[PDB]
Amino acid sequence: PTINQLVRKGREKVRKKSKVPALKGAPFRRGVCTVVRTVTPKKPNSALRKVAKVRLTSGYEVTAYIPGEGHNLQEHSVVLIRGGRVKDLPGVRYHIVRGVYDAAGVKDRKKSRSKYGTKKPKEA
Amino acid sequence: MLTDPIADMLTRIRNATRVYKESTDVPASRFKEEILRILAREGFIKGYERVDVDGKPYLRVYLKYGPRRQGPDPRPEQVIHHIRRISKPGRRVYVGVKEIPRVRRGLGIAILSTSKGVLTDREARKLGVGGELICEVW
Amino acid sequence: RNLSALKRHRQSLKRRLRNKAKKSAIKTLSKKAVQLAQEGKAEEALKIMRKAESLIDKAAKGSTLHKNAAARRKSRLMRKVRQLLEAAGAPLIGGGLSA
Amino acid sequence: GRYIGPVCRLCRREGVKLYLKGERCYSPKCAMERRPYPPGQHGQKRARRPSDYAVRLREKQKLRRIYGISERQFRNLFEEASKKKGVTGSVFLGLLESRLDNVVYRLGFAVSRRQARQLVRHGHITVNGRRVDLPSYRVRPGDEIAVAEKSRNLELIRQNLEAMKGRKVGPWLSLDVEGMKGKFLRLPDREDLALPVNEQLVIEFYSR
Amino acid sequence: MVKIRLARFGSKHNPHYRIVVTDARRKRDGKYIEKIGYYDPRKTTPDWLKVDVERARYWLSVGAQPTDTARRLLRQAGVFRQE
Amino acid sequence: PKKVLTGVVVSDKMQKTVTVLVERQFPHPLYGKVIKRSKKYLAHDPEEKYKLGDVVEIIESRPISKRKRFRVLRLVESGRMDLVEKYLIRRQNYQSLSKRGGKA
RNA sequence: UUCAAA
RNA sequence: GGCUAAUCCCCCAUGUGGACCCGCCCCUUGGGGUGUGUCCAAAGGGCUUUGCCCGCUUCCGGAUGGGCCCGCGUCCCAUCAGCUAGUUGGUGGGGUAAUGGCCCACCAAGGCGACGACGGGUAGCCGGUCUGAGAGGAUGGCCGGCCACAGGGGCACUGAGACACGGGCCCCACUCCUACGGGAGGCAGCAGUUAGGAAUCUUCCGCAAUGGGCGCAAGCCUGACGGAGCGACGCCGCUUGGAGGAAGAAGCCCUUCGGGGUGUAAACUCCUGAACCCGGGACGAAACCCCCGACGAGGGGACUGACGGUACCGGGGUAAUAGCGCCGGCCAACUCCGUGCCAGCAGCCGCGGUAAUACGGAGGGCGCGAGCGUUACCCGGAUUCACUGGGCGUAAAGGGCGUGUAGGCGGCCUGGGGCGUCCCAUGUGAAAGACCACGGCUCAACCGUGGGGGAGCGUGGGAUACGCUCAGGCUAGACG
Ligand SMILES: CN[C@@H]1[C@@H](O[C@H]2O[C@H](CO)[C@@H](N)[C@H](O)[C@H]2O)O[C@H]2C[C@@H](N)[C@@H](O[C@H]3[C@H](O)[C@@H](O)[C@H](N)C[C@@H]3N)O[C@@H]2[C@@H]1O
Ligand SMILES: [K+]
Ligand SMILES: [K+]
Ligand SMILES: [K+]
Ligand SMILES: [K+]
Ligand SMILES: [K+]
Ligand SMILES: [K+]
Ligand SMILES: [K+]
Ligand SMILES: [K+]
Ligand SMILES: [K+]
Ligand SMILES: [K+]
Ligand SMILES: [K+]
Ligand SMILES: [Mg+2]
Ligand SMILES: [Mg+2]
Ligand SMILES: [Mg+2]
Ligand SMILES: [Mg+2]
Ligand SMILES: [Mg+2]
Ligand SMILES: [Mg+2]
Ligand SMILES: [Mg+2]
Ligand SMILES: [Mg+2]
Ligand SMILES: [Mg+2]
Ligand SMILES: [Mg+2]
Ligand SMILES: [Mg+2]
Ligand SMILES: [Mg+2]
Ligand SMILES: [Mg+2]
Ligand SMILES: [Mg+2]
Ligand SMILES: [Mg+2]
Ligand SMILES: [Mg+2]
Ligand SMILES: [Mg+2]
Ligand SMILES: [Mg+2]
Ligand SMILES: [Mg+2]
Ligand SMILES: [Mg+2]
Ligand SMILES: [Mg+2]
Ligand SMILES: [Mg+2]
Ligand SMILES: [Mg+2]
Ligand SMILES: [Mg+2]
Ligand SMILES: [Mg+2]
Ligand SMILES: [Mg+2]
Ligand SMILES: [Mg+2]
Ligand SMILES: [Mg+2]
Ligand SMILES: [Mg+2]
Ligand SMILES: [Mg+2]
Ligand SMILES: [Mg+2]
Ligand SMILES: [Mg+2]
Ligand SMILES: [Mg+2]
Ligand SMILES: [Mg+2]
Ligand SMILES: [Mg+2]
Ligand SMILES: [Mg+2]
Ligand SMILES: [Mg+2]
Ligand SMILES: [Mg+2]
Ligand SMILES: [Mg+2]
Ligand SMILES: [Mg+2]
Ligand SMILES: [Mg+2]
Ligand SMILES: [Mg+2]
Ligand SMILES: [Mg+2]
Ligand SMILES: [Mg+2]
Ligand SMILES: [Mg+2]
Ligand SMILES: [Mg+2]
Ligand SMILES: [Mg+2]
Ligand SMILES: [Mg+2]
Ligand SMILES: [Mg+2]
Ligand SMILES: [Mg+2]
Ligand SMILES: [Mg+2]
Ligand SMILES: [Mg+2]
Ligand SMILES: [Mg+2]
Ligand SMILES: [Mg+2]
Ligand SMILES: [Mg+2]
Ligand SMILES: [Mg+2]
Ligand SMILES: [Mg+2]
Ligand SMILES: [Mg+2]
Ligand SMILES: [Mg+2]
Ligand SMILES: [Mg+2]
Ligand SMILES: [Mg+2]
Ligand SMILES: [Mg+2]
Ligand SMILES: [Mg+2]
Ligand SMILES: [Mg+2]
Ligand SMILES: [Mg+2]
Ligand SMILES: [Mg+2]
Ligand SMILES: [Mg+2]
Ligand SMILES: [Mg+2]
Ligand SMILES: [Mg+2]
Ligand SMILES: [Mg+2]
Ligand SMILES: [Mg+2]
Ligand SMILES: [Mg+2]
Ligand SMILES: [Mg+2]
Ligand SMILES: [Mg+2]
Ligand SMILES: [Mg+2]
Ligand SMILES: [Mg+2]
Ligand SMILES: [Mg+2]
Ligand SMILES: [Zn+2]
Repeated sequence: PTINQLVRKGREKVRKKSKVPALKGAPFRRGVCTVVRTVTPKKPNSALRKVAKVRLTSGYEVTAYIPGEGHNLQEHSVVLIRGGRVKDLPGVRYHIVRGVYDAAGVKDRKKSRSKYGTKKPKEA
Repeated sequence: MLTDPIADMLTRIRNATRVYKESTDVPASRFKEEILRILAREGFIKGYERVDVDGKPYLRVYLKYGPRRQGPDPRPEQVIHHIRRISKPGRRVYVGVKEIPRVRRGLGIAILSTSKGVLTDREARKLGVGGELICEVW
Repeated sequence: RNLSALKRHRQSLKRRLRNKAKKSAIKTLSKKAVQLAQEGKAEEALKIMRKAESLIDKAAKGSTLHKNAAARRKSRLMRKVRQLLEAAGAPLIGGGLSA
Repeated sequence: GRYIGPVCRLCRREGVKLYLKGERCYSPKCAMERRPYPPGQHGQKRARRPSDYAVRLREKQKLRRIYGISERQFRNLFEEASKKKGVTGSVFLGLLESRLDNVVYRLGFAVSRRQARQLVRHGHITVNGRRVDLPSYRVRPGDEIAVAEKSRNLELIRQNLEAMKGRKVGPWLSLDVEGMKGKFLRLPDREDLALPVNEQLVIEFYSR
Repeated sequence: MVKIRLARFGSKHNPHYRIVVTDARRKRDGKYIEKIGYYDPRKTTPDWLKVDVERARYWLSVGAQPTDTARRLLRQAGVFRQE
Repeated sequence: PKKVLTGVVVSDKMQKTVTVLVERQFPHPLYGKVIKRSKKYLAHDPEEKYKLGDVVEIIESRPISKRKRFRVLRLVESGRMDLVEKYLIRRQNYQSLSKRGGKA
């Protein structure tokens, strides 16, 4: 553009669109569950990934993914959300923090135990 | 019309050299002449004559290149491998004395105009002054 | 509860009252002085005025009017009274007026 | 606490024998002595052409393990040296050097640096008088580093210091085996060091 | 009513004051009209108490009411010795 | 120093007052290219002296009315109505740029 | 038909 | 309803002096001075007693603080283009410390806007902070400066000052006593409670220090403040040992069953002693006061520590917590087993359908270490809004085409001005911060002292090439 134009028009700033609008950008947010079904992955994948329609304290109803290999989540279980895409199953943009509220940590987990909220095996 | 006279000359020069011409004329303007004095005194152009083409004041500029070379492309080296206009109309560039650019670790000049006359960067930094940064060359 | 800074509220009321009075008095004579000057009665026109200049200045003595406030009030009064006696007047009493 | 575990193990991950144990790391058995390949059940296997990063990563670890310092500490010094005037690469070096726990070993009062550290953290050292238990503590030029009166007569200090007599020291250090004194004359130049490290790389590692 | 006083610029258990001219209504450690000295209540340094004597002798000439301690220090530096 | 500015009377339709338009040249803060920018002040014409077109020197004065804190100090050059043109024409330009276009 | 795989 | 004191209120007087009208000078917006006329003062109390002290009155000036006004700079939406009757200006007037449509009466048509008015949305601003090569972007908690508000909405009173957080009145909502007629109340002060939330503290000690109020002083009040307490939330320092020690225990894992790993690692030998115990134990505090002197300089002496019996010092003295992430490529680090497009992983490219260095476990390895990870947000990389520093034939991107308004941009020569531009001098740029050098805590973090810069703007003086403007001339552009 001519300089005049810039002086006239001016350059335009680019705003960033959040990928996790489960409000206040708050690191985490809690909600109660509703549906706790399983879903099929996008191509080229297959399995029954565990999801859950959560009713957040931010007034929203989003579907959060349940990591780990086993869970104890039912109807009105309260749980903490934390954002994290789930590449496959679209629509899912948040994760369920395990080990917080009615979402127990995975069992016998010995590796990356910090995630999946499992205490440290006392080791005999 | 002829939008920007100086930027024109700096080009007629630039072009005339890429084809390796003897000289090249340009419309006569004192300011242009003063600019040439600098190009002359710096070893960029063998010099300039005041020839009058068609009965209209001109400025025959005599260009200078290098020596023939080895291998493919024996074309001489340019003395002026760069001459870019700076302060152009519709965005004038004015510099204080302590903001006068060191043109390529000093191997090039920077014809700038001050109220003490048209001088090179060194010249005006010496005289301690600033002005319209007419252009650069190297 | 209680703040014995009520003695302050108590007092303002007692003051508010004293001021309100001095003021009303000033305003009343001022008006009353202009009334007569604007009737060509240069006699008690000044007498009442001169007797209001003091009421004003005095009010300023303490913390009722204070400063330029009294100054102004007086200026405004002597001005009206002079140019209002511009109807055969002739400041007889002289009063607060350099004739 | 600065590391604290298997040492004559890193010795053999940097391919250079880091005398990190003093004696034994000096005499036939430094682990590097007959077992130069890396630890773990994969050491002897051929090695893949290390990446530009891979390299600077070791060349740093090497230098850092030599002084047994923590990354947390290592960074600050470097960042401080990066600011200080002059060739950052050396200035970094002569700074790691100015560490008490180091100058102590450099003076010999202790064999290795790990031991040299324990001496300081236990009060067995004095800088121009007055005790000092700060391994990091900066040793400026002219400062004298002696052994506490109350400890000059200790089972260890003896042997270590007796072992000195004769053995010289850096063109920046000066001893006094007598009363067990020593003085920090000059700040070692890059030249004064024989470090098996190309500091130039460790610069290029943070210059990342 | 301006005063010559101290403004604590130390740290926890490491006090350091600044003798200053200032309207008594400002907060202890706020903007002041001028600094005319600095006292170190613990003499951690050979020079624990310096004080511009001229400026002092001046602010006093126009009001600068010195707090008690302010006065003491100004005194112990000959602000008031009239030989 | 009470700020003194120079401008052109573009309005005399007020009682004991005049609208003075003042221009100010300068390099643009980011793109450099120098630009003109103007502002008009309502100056005090005590004895309806200065008339439309004149060029006057306005001086920072004591408040006279909401929006009007300048008195006309003196006259530099007279009635050059050519300047007033650049102005009136611009305002007259505004006529368009509305809801149903306008005229060039 | 889908997903790979040279 | 009645009685009463004063530094409470009032009248008269004296008046250095100050206030007002008019006239006249000098100044120049309402500044200063004159000459007639007029107007205005004041408590008293204490004594080491006709002498001092704490006060009082009218002035002038100083110092500090504050009103008001002006130039310039300060967010998004043009799918907000017209806005405006106290509106714009006038003449009187009221109000105030003071200018002003600040409010009122009457008069005049005016004022603002694409250089973005008006409407809508978002937001306390700044010193600075983070980031960045810089330009720039993002921020404004803590500390310091302005501002605004004190349940919501209005008011004025007192007073040097307020339109008052812990003052007053009224209206609305709510809470609590009520004899149901009425009343009382505002933690966005320190703590604390409850609610909302992913989340943010003790209903602590003290007035010793500094600071503020009143007081002649003693002294009193001070959740300002100085200290503790809880929280890895952050920064800095520090320990969980040091030196020996097998051609290399066992157990684990791997194996072409030769052998290889963990491993100098451990066991074990000696060595120093975090913890803990004993004893000593402070800086921060010397003034106010009292005495000598003169209630002055100057000298002398007495009080006084929350922190804290703590820090620190001396002596004694036990070997005395480690985790978390990761290892297909980017990206530093590999193998065995179990799984069989299942279970699961996943920042991007991607892994798992019977041999998986990618899933889960194990051995081993890499990174960092009282921390290590994950999530959210800011800058960078991103010359990916390109001013520095991009592009548009076919990648996204030339308006379908003109005409011409505003605007941007203007050929050669000479003069004047000096707006832009440039130069010198000077004022300012508070403190903290950043940078440099010294110095204090054993280092450091932290803190102290000093110093050097700096954009911007003000003022005085100067330059005139280029741009601008005024005034002439030209013919090479353009038109005829
Ligand atoms: C006796 N109080 C202790 C204090 O003692 C020290 O400072 C006092 C200051 O007056 C001295 N009087 C005392 O003699 C001295 O020893 O040191 C602090 C150190 C601080 N990081 C924290 O640690 C805690 C951690 O923060 C926490 O995470 C952990 N779980 C427990 C730790 N104690 O709380 C303690 C606690 O307040
Ligand atoms: K219109
Ligand atoms: K009564
Ligand atoms: K005064
Ligand atoms: K002011
Ligand atoms: K008016
Ligand atoms: K901002
Ligand atoms: K299998
Ligand atoms: K695995
Ligand atoms: K980014
Ligand atoms: K098109
Ligand atoms: K069209
Ligand atoms: Mg969220
Ligand atoms: Mg697949
Ligand atoms: Mg994510
Ligand atoms: Mg060129
Ligand atoms: Mg440029
Ligand atoms: Mg009282
Ligand atoms: Mg009446
Ligand atoms: Mg450096
Ligand atoms: Mg007016
Ligand atoms: Mg089919
Ligand atoms: Mg498939
Ligand atoms: Mg293939
Ligand atoms: Mg009665
Ligand atoms: Mg008198
Ligand atoms: Mg007199
Ligand atoms: Mg007069
Ligand atoms: Mg009297
Ligand atoms: Mg009397
Ligand atoms: Mg009285
Ligand atoms: Mg109005
Ligand atoms: Mg008035
Ligand atoms: Mg008026
Ligand atoms: Mg807000
Ligand atoms: Mg950049
Ligand atoms: Mg900023
Ligand atoms: Mg807060
Ligand atoms: Mg603040
Ligand atoms: Mg409010
Ligand atoms: Mg509230
Ligand atoms: Mg209210
Ligand atoms: Mg209110
Ligand atoms: Mg008062
Ligand atoms: Mg009042
Ligand atoms: Mg109040
Ligand atoms: Mg109120
Ligand atoms: Mg207020
Ligand atoms: Mg309150
Ligand atoms: Mg509270
Ligand atoms: Mg809750
Ligand atoms: Mg706290
Ligand atoms: Mg106190
Ligand atoms: Mg006090
Ligand atoms: Mg109380
Ligand atoms: Mg208390
Ligand atoms: Mg506090
Ligand atoms: Mg060992
Ligand atoms: Mg022992
Ligand atoms: Mg003390
Ligand atoms: Mg002391
Ligand atoms: Mg006391
Ligand atoms: Mg005496
Ligand atoms: Mg004394
Ligand atoms: Mg790798
Ligand atoms: Mg994983
Ligand atoms: Mg299958
Ligand atoms: Mg199958
Ligand atoms: Mg991997
Ligand atoms: Mg730490
Ligand atoms: Mg960018
Ligand atoms: Mg560009
Ligand atoms: Mg740009
Ligand atoms: Mg591009
Ligand atoms: Mg196409
Ligand atoms: Mg295209
Ligand atoms: Mg086209
Ligand atoms: Mg045009
Ligand atoms: Mg035009
Ligand atoms: Mg031109
Ligand atoms: Mg033009
Ligand atoms: Mg000219
Ligand atoms: Mg100029
Ligand atoms: Mg300056
Ligand atoms: Mg500063
Ligand atoms: Mg030091
Ligand atoms: Mg400093
Ligand atoms: Mg000329
Ligand atoms: Mg002409
Ligand atoms: Zn070794």
